[PDB]
Amino acid sequence: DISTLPRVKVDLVKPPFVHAHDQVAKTGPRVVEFTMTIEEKKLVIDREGTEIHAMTFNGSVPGPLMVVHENDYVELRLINPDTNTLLHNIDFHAATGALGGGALTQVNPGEETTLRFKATKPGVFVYHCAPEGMVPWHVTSGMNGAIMVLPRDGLKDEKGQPLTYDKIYYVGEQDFYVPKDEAGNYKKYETPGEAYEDAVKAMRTLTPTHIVFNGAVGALTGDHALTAAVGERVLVVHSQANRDTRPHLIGGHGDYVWATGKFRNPPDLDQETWLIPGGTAGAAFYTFRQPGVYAYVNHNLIEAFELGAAGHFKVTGEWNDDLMTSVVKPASM
Amino acid sequence: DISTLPRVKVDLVKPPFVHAHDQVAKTGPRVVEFTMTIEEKKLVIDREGTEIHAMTFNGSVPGPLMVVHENDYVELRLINPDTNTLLHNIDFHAATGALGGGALTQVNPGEETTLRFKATKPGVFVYHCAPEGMVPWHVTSGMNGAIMVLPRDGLKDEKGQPLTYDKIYYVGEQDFYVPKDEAGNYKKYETPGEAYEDAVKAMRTLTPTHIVFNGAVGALTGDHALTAAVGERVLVVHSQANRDTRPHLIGGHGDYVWATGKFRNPPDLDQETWLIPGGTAGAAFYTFRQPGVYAYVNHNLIEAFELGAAGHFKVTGEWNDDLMTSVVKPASM
Amino acid sequence: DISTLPRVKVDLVKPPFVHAHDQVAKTGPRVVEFTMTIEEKKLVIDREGTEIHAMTFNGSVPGPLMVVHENDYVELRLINPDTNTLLHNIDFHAATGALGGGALTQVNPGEETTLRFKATKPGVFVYHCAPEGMVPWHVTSGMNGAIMVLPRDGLKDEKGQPLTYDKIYYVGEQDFYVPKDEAGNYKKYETPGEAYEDAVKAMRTLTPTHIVFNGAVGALTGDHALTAAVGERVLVVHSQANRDTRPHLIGGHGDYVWATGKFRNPPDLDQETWLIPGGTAGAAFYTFRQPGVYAYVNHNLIEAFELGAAGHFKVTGEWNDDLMTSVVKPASM
Ligand SMILES: [Cu+2]
Ligand SMILES: [Cu+2]
Ligand SMILES: [Cu+2]
Ligand SMILES: [Cu+2]
Ligand SMILES: [Cu+2]
Ligand SMILES: [Cu+2]
Repeated sequence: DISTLPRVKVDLVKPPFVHAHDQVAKTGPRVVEFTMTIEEKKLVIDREGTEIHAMTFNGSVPGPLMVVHENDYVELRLINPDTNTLLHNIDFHAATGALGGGALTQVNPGEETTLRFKATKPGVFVYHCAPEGMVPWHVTSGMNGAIMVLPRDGLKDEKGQPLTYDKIYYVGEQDFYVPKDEAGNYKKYETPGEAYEDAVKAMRTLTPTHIVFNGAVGALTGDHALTAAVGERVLVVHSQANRDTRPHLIGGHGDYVWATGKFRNPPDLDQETWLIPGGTAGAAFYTFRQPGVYAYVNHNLIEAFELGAAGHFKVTGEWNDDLMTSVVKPASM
Repeated sequence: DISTLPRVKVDLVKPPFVHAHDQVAKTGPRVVEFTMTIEEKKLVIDREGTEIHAMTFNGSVPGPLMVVHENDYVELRLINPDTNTLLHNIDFHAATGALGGGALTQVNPGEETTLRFKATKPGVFVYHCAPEGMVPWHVTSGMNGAIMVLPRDGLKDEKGQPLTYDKIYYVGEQDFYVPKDEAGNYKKYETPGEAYEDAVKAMRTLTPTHIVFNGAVGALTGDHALTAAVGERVLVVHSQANRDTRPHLIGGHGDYVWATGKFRNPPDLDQETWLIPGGTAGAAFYTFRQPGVYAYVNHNLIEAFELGAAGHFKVTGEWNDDLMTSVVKPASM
Repeated sequence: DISTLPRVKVDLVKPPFVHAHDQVAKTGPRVVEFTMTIEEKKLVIDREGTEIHAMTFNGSVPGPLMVVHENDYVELRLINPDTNTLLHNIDFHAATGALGGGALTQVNPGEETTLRFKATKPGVFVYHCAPEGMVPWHVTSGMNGAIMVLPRDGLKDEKGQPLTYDKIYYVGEQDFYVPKDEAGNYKKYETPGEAYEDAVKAMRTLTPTHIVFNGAVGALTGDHALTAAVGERVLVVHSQANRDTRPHLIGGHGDYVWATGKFRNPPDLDQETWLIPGGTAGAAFYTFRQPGVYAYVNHNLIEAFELGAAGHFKVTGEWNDDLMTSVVKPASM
């Protein structure tokens, strides 16, 4: 049976970008093959030069977004090169059995493995490393991403009418817990293992030191802001593998939102802000109507503006005065 | 076009009360005009006399609830008198473009401005101050309120049948982060600017020192409890601009609840408790069936009973023994 | 009227197990009688021997799950024996009036009382102790449980088709706040009253020291794991009386989930993780398709793996290679 199915290999891209795919399936079920390489590396996460030992899927935080269709088979080749120091694995919330695949994918440095699972449920799911005994440490070190399982006939609104996006971006939100000394300065370590003991004490406080989008404070700002034009329909996938978040598009809305990200449920309409539970991926669809800069944020404003959970969208087009206008510009009373 | 529309001026009232309005629109689209004055002031928030420098819209925490209908135009005149010390602005989650209006409304002390926006989506939304670089500080100092955009034909249940409330109250929940000395006593400052540096460190802990309804511990209790009678349908609008909350009416339920507050979605039925994400306003409708005192609370009971998130409802009418009755009054075994 | 109704007495069982009942009602409305005895006792909650003074309903944390049908009358006899030291009461979120029954059930040691209330709304609700002035202290000491009010015709899916479970388990999640000394070691006390003052300071930090299922770290693991077989439909009721949680079944899904637990609402489909607000009970239905061990967890992985919020399910049956298979077992590159 599987023997007889067609197979296509897909090369992943760096977040916030997503690999090429079809919204509405043009072929029947296939075996979609992906390859990911584990990369343990130093990453500076803020302006002051704070550095951490990140554990990544393909060198990025978050790992890349995989896109398949309902009932396709996902075949993943996972490589943990000998240059790494730790054992890793992968658990797909999209999969059924063996701890999402975690129990079948344990690889020490120098090993690789190939897992296959059937994508039976449509929606966006989280995938993350989960080694027995060090689960939270690997997850909060940036070792998580997401996979989107699109219905074979694309997305639909609450009335069952088609929703087609022109652009899609993937925003992975990460909570970090950097160990501190007595005065409050962040610690620095030589290898991941040296950090271990302190990492555990830092996590138990339940208070992140940083909460960032795409691995660093300011990662999606300035020259890296997400782009769009007035009239374009944009799908924004957002994941949080360990902690709750509440996305909000400043100056806009989530016209159609699947906060818990499962496509067999009708979406929520006109959301100002929505709650994505830790350990979940959600998706919001919106059509831009005004040009300018928009701030995309986690709406606990301290987490957004003090801790790093903020990104930008710079949109082009003509301003619509019917929607909004300054009647009297700021001036002396 | 707008030139030709009728205009009505509306005078706002102090929360928990709401200005007069029609549920079902009796006229066509209008330009609804409001005026708000910014007031920086000292406020004692608890029993022990803890004082803070509140930044308010119209002198209250939360700012007043504005009520309009879908497709009306909201025209707001914002005044920042010369007696204030800081720059402020306003961002409406209900609006489209320019950061909800934040980028078009920056006024220094002594200035005013007039913004107009079209209310295209029905529901309850949050509005708040959001000056570049000091967003969380202004929001957590009480500078936020809400606006309700009612469908032109009023509220409806999941089956599309009309829901008419007899009373409406607005509950604004506020998380405060008062700076403390080494022993844990709260600090006091002369002006808002003197507090700034410490405020930022207090917020980063992510742990509020107080969480209150209507600006103070006990604000909605005793002589200030909300009132109703058995048989009255009450709509309770609740907002939280920065942090999640989970409202609950002790001894009652939320018969119809729009937890994320957007009226084009059918409401959730018979809720015991519901989650309102930080940066959102929600609404719950209930019909009183029993008389007596009810406690309205944020259901993290530590936040409610230790931190200040608790209010009362005292309802009049006849007791119904079919619903509840004490068969054997407390007595010695 | 009530005089004329039939009455059945039901003996409760220890969580995670549930007392015998009918899903679809075979008789008409009845007066269902229950008896609960309050038990103040020492409980060691972790591996290191940390001990607390738990306040329980029937000797367990959580208290037992009561199951009735919509429109039955619940008659509870509550006994607070003279061996206890504190005043207690009970508030049912399922009931209407008198603070859920809290104001009608105050019993000092040596007293008992009998309350009756009509179960007008279907769903799973939380019930908990709530004495004026010490509400959070009694709740966070383990004094809470849940009650399920089933529709007279059983559970249904979003299309109104019947959902019948073969097994049902009750998982009560508890956040504990154990006082610590300067070095971080947990304190020990002789009686509940001796703990009081310190308990209040510990709770105000808003950071639990332990978050457990069924009263202790590891309570639902090893020889106590929940059991099932491939093909069995399992309903898992989960409650959290004070704090938000986000359940997740590792290696599985929530096929039908009522996150806020009210049965008149259609369930959410294919959830990976769902949010249950503090002060609420929810229910998830799932059909096992793969054998093996599954970890049932609160998906903030620090709370799950560091703090104690983790349990197991060991399921029997044949492995399905179509759903999942290891194509290449972990080996040297
Ligand atoms: Cu790993
Ligand atoms: Cu997971
Ligand atoms: Cu301001
Ligand atoms: Cu905002
Ligand atoms: Cu008690
Ligand atoms: Cu309660």
